[PDB]
Amino acid sequence: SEADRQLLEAAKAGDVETVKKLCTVQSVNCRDIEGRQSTPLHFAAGYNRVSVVEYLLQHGADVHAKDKGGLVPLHNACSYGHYEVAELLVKHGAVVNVADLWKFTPLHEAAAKGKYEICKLLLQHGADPTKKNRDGNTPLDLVKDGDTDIQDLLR
Amino acid sequence: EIREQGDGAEDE
Repeated sequence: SEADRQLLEAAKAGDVETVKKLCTVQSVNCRDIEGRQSTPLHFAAGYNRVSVVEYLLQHGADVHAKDKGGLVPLHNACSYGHYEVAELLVKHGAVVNVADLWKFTPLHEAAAKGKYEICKLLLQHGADPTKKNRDGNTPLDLVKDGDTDIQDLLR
Repeated sequence: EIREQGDGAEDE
């Protein structure tokens, strides 16, 4: 659908006014069929569009939606290091220990990317730093050797 | 296949 394509794009662009105009029952959780099946909320989260994330969360977006690889919008926020988005998604019920297809959790992502505040957020909401992904790696295992502050945080 | 991070962009 043409409105769907424009909504997904407005979410990436952070054009909240266009998002407001294009949001319908069906479009608010539509999927990018030719891409990774991301929803508007995956894109807003991944592109750090805080106002769009806030609007979507208030108007019918599913915080738990998975893309083709099993990523929820919290994974996108953590992977690209967007703290405010990660906090909003967690405050709105994102499951902090959710695993994608590869068994990576948001904390695996935040640890690998070395995002202090995001790791702190997830740990405070019960993120399990003992969880192994399919490489047998815990989030602590994914912290870069150069990233001393994150290592210490996760012990 | 390589594991993909999902749709999004880095902050500056």
